[PDB]
Amino acid sequence: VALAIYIPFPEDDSNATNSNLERVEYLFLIIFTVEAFLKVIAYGNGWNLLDFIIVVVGLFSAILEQATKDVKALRAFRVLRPLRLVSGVPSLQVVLNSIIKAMVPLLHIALLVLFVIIIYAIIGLELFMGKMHKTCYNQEGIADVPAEDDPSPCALETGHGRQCQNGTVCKPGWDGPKHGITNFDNFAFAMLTVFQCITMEGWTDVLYWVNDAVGRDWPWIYFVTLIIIGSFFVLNLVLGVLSGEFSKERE
Amino acid sequence: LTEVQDTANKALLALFTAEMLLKMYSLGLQAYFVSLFNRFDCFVVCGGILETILVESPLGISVLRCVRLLRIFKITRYWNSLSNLVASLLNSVRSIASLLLLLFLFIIIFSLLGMQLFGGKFNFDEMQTRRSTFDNFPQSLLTVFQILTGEDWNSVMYDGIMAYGGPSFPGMLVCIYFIILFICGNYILLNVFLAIAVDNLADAES
Amino acid sequence: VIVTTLLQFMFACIGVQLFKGKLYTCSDSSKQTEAECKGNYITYKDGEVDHPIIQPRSWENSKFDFDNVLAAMMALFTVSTPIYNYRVEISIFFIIYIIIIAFFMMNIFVGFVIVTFQ
Amino acid sequence: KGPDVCFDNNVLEDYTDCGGVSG
Amino acid sequence: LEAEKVQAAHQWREDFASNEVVYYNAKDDEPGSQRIKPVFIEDANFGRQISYQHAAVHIPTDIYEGSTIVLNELNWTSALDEVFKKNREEDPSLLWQVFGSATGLARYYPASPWVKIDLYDVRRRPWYIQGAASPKDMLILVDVSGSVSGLTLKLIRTSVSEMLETLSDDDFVNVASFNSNAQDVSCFQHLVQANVRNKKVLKDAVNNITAKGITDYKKGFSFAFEQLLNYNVSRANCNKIIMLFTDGGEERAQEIFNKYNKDKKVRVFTFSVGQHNYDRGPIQWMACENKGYYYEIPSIGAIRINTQEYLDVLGRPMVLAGDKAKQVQWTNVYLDALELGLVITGTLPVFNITGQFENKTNLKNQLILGVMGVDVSLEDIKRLTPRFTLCPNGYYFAIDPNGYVLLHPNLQPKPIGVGIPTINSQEPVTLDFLDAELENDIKVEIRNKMIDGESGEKTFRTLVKSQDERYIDK
Amino acid sequence: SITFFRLFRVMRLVKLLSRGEGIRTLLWTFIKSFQALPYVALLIVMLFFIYAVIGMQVFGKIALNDTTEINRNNNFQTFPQAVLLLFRCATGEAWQDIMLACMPGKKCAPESETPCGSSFAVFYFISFYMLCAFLIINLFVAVIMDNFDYLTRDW
Amino acid sequence: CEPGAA
Ligand SMILES: *[C@@H]1O[C@H](CO)[C@@H](O[C@@H]2O[C@H](CO)[C@@H](O[C@@H]3O[C@H](CO)[C@@H](O[C@@H]4O[C@H](CO)[C@@H](O)[C@H](O)[C@H]4NC(C)=O)[C@H](O)[C@H]3NC(C)=O)[C@H](O)[C@H]2NC(C)=O)[C@H](O)[C@H]1NC(C)=O
Ligand SMILES: *[C@@H]1O[C@H](CO)[C@@H](O[C@@H]2O[C@H](CO)[C@@H](O[C@@H]3O[C@H](CO)[C@@H](O)[C@H](O)[C@H]3NC(C)=O)[C@H](O)[C@H]2NC(C)=O)[C@H](O)[C@H]1NC(C)=O
Ligand SMILES: COCC(CCO[C@H]1CC[C@@]2(C)C(=CC[C@H]3[C@@H]4C[C@@H]5O[C@]6(CC[C@@H](C)CO6)[C@@H](C)[C@@H]5[C@@]4(C)CC[C@@H]32)C1)COC
Ligand SMILES: *[C@@H]1O[C@H](CO)[C@@H](O[C@@H]2O[C@H](CO)[C@@H](O)[C@H](O)[C@H]2NC(C)=O)[C@H](O)[C@H]1NC(C)=O
Ligand SMILES: *[C@@H]1O[C@H](CO)[C@@H](O[C@@H]2O[C@H](CO)[C@@H](O)[C@H](O)[C@H]2NC(C)=O)[C@H](O)[C@H]1NC(C)=O
Ligand SMILES: *[C@@H]1O[C@H](CO)[C@@H](O)[C@H](O)[C@H]1NC(C)=O
Ligand SMILES: [Ca+2]
Ligand SMILES: [Ca+2]
Repeated sequence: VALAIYIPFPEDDSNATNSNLERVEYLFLIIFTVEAFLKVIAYGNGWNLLDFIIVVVGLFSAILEQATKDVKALRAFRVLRPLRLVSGVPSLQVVLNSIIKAMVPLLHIALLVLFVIIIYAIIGLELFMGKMHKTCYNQEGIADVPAEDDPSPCALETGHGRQCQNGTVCKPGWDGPKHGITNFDNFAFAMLTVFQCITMEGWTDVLYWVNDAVGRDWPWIYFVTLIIIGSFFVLNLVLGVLSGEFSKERE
Repeated sequence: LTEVQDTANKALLALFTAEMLLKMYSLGLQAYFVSLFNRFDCFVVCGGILETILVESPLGISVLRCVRLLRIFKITRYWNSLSNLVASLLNSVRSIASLLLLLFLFIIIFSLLGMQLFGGKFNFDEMQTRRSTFDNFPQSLLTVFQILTGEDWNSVMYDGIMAYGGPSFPGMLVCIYFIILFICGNYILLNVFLAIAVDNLADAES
Repeated sequence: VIVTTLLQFMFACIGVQLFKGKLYTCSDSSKQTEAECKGNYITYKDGEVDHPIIQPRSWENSKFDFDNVLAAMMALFTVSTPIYNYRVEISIFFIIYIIIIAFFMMNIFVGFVIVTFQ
Repeated sequence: KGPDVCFDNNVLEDYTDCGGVSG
Repeated sequence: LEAEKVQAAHQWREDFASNEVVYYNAKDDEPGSQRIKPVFIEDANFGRQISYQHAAVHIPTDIYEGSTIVLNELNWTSALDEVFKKNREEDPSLLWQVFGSATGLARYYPASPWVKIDLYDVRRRPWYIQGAASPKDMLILVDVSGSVSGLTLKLIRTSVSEMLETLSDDDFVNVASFNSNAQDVSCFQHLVQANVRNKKVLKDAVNNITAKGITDYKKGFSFAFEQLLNYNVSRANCNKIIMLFTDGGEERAQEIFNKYNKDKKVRVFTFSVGQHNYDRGPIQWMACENKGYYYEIPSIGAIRINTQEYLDVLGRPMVLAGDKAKQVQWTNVYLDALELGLVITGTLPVFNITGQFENKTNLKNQLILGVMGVDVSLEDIKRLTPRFTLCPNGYYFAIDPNGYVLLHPNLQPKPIGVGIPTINSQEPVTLDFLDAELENDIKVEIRNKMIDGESGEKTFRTLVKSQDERYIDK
Repeated sequence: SITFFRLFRVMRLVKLLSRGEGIRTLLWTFIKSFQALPYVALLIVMLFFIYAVIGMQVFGKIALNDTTEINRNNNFQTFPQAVLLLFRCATGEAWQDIMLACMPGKKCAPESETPCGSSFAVFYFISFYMLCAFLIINLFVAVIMDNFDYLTRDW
Repeated sequence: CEPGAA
């Protein structure tokens, strides 16, 4: 309830409380260290490793920054402290073992979602990569993508893709379909695009951009498949694996 | 209309009271309070008394009247299902208490990370109002839920992946987060649901 | 289908009692009374101080108008099919119809199915 | 050379009408 | 005098449908308000079509006719047409007579149709402001801390740039900023005359500020009070006010207010800018303890109105003066909104004196109903100085008590420049005497001796420039 | 074309799946049951087919305007494109807006030569979404149930 | 004067 107050701010402005919560983080970082060392004296396992790393990173980060006056990351670890809520209280720790022990069978399914994604990303960069960079770029004058706002890959007067009308002209440029993050250009963007794509969250849109760029005859086969072999088929296995496990428990 | 509604409630409320009151003597006081439904009935009649003595804020009155929708289902229309569903509902909700707890812990953890990680980095200088923004924990929770629901979760990815930095190299290690939330959260969510089904409906239906 | 239908009825009969008359508003944010909202105002396209636009003021009820049980009824279908003036609250209301809906749409159905397994 | 007239600091002024004293 | 008498006798009524009001709207080609169709006969002196039968009314596009306020203001401002005309027959050479009401509507005579987007507002014009309050010594405090970054920063920059347009050359201004450290935004470091040039520097410097750091109201206010106690430089020796442009906070800074103004000679006006959820409690406290007001600016639409409403607070001591505050003041030369050339405008504020005979109202009577105005074209003045009896090298010229020429052969009906134009009537034509012609040392003492209202003759040799700007003669 | 003969290489990677018993068996099993789902598959294709001919005949000539949702990439003018639009709706991709685009008042296409876009739309799309969801839950349940031995075994 | 450029 201390990490849920500090309002995170523009630039560096701070209210009295924030600094005053950085103050009590200097109490939470003298209690957690005396606890740590007093318990070390006893023994010197697993869950306790979370305690150790949280403390290490902690005191560290602070003292480091102590004189420094960019924690962010260095202080974005303390959000792992609420894991000790699970660790200490044994009421939901058993629920966590049940959850973990139910996912063990469906690791073959996590080794296959990955294979489908990889095969698709690789196939994809091979056919559609680098073709999404044009866009109706003007009004026979001099400026930027005019196409209303939505710019959508356009295709020169020879590629059967979208053809641009009016006094617009297709020409290279346009970083991308959508800030460049929804393109098969490069491999990583490709794997990610395929992934966002199989989750059935805008699969039609990627398809339309691709349809615009390379013509409509063969882009679609690749997506219909990705979806049918990627979501419906893959979706069933998890249910099948999970349900079978429940029944064992029910039994 | 307003006249009529008031006039009706005034008498309709007296009605339920006398009835419940007489039903008290015939039945065994103890067993009467025993049946969950009867008990809830008593509770909400008390609600009417409370609202009346109050009239002796509009929002509060409306809330109390929302409470009085008990009788609405008192008739237990189609109890064949109504009863089972409500009974099951109590059983079901009770059954997955701890799983729901874990889900909430996970959500809170992520929301805090969200505000730490992307909080403050969403000023893209556009009057555009972003419903999803890790500005504060309340909104943080909202953003996380939208991502979990996938309403505009891919869009929220862009915010971070275009915030910390452009669509470049170190500016994408922000995405490795919006996924860990869409697989893990959704995984836990599905686990929690199924339980409802396979582990109750059946026990109940059999 | 009928279970969900009746629920959406009762849930929204709750809405009417709680949100009636709290969505009506005017184009000019400055104005806060229906009477005040009469005439024309100025809007700067994309916050362009140099882009004045003389729009006309009007008092309009927002979407999901719980003006009567009915509209709430259809909106409830709409969720299946302002920003924080009072929205945050409505938000949670538009999350429960869900929970409850599914909760039993599944319950009655998947459990209904098993006989298929028998 | 500035104006020779100056009108401020009157004791009889209401002093009680701000923009937040009411709301 | 006929505006205070008629307004006092006015009875506030809220029903207008059964008894309509009749008037001519300036910008036109409605139940509760009848409209007049004038004849619009063409007439000289003016350069347009005018009607001498009634007075026109201009209502801003944002304000709405029909409001109980506007409609109420349209009856008690109807006996003005009788005195508007009575002025005309006595002096047929009378130019525009205007009553700029505090509601926002201006009623001027003779009636003439209004001249793309009509942004005219009678409460922002230079002739209105100079008659609505005494000169001021405003210092603008801008919060450039971290939390104001984003939309609220572009609202602050516009707000500061929009209130600097409410200052004439008789007022002295300076803009500071605090971000846990207080400094000026420009090369000034003290109060400046706030003329056309100095305001441009402040506007340019304000547009280049960046929001980053920690807010600190004590250091910001110590700088604000220190700059108001210079007395080494030229100042107005008048209304000392402070404008604080922030969003919200939790600091009251009561020690600073207890150290610098115990007797409260400095008004503090606080503006809460932008849409946020920070505490506005302390912001309202500084506006009430110090003799100020609290304003809120949540969007671009509210920037314009909220930046001229600080003048009705400054007019409170002027109202209580009585008949001693009714002196006609003349503005600098400027271009008329209704195109008539270069004109100067007389001014006279009108007070709310309802219940004056009963002697106990003192509720809204501390505010002014509006500001009167009559225009004098520079052509009328030039007709009083015959020239052809002189040689073509001699001429008359008169200047303000600021150095600005009221009439000069060099003063042209064109706005003055302030810099190089770039592409990606509102301002007075303030040309100094030393810039109208060549500058000599003897002509500086001549200029100073004319500001002091002295009378003397001097003969000497000087450098004159030909009509075309190519030669120099002695 | 040349490209097709190129993709080939990548495929080989699949052979790396013909390895671990754990992955081999699961797929083989469900694949060995993706034939005993006939009646809940012919039924689905039947649905698509019928709704499509119907659709192509009523909501067909609605003119195409890129600014709207019945654009050249999601029209209703060739059996194939209509089946693609129906697959979108089934995949739950903003089916709503497609529906609104099919209400009366839309102008008839130039080749068609606003008397277009019958109101049946609501019934169509909503009926479709519903029927589709069902038939699909039937599919999943069918498959798993049929294969409920592997899905639960004391190895 | 003729406008510049920016
Ligand atoms: C010059 O000063 C005089 C007074 O010194 C001023 O005349 C007075 O103005 C008020 C309003 O500004 C008139 O309004 C009366 O009283 C209230 C106003 O508060 C009106 O009733 C409502 O009041 C509520 C809030 O109190 C509010 O809704 C709204 O302000 C009013 N309208 C309604 C009905 O919702 C009354 O309607 C009105 N009187 C009645 C009973 O009709 C007073 O009449 C005036 N007071 C005096 C002493 O005459 C005058 O406006 C100032 N000059 C100018 C140009 O404004
Ligand atoms: C704003 O409110 C009213 C709108 O017209 C005006 O009040 C009306 O003025 C009329 C013109 O004088 C009156 O008619 C005559 O009034 C005189 C003076 O009392 C008398 O001769 C008669 O009453 C009447 N003549 C007739 C009937 O032949 C209205 O009686 C009068 N009505 C009311 C309710 O006051 C106001 O004058 C106007 N404001 C200004 C400044 O003019
Ligand atoms: C060989 O026969 C053995 C048989 C075994 C009993 O099977 C049980 C196992 C769970 C199972 C198959 C049962 C009913 C509905 C099935 C659900 C339909 C729902 O559909 C989904 C799809 C995805 C979600 C969006 C919605 O719900 C799944 C989560 C849910 C589902 C697939 C989970 C699995 C459920 C009953 C007993 O025989 C008498
Ligand atoms: C001018 O301003 C200064 C400070 O704002 C006043 O204070 C004097 O500063 C000068 C230079 O530091 C010195 O004369 C003394 O240190 C200060 N006191 C006096 C009495 O001069 C100064 O009074 C102001 N006026 C003048 C004429 O300098
Ligand atoms: C105009 O030009 C004259 C001549 O160049 C300048 O006046 C001379 O200035 C110098 C330097 O101060 C003096 O030594 C001379 O005595 C001046 N000449 C005179 C007074 O005749 C100056 O640049 C201009 N003179 C003006 C504006 O009066
Ligand atoms: C206006 O001034 C002139 C100049 O003396 C003169 O006609 C008279 O004083 C005024 N005219 C009038 C009062 O009609
Ligand atoms: Ca979706
Ligand atoms: Ca701050």
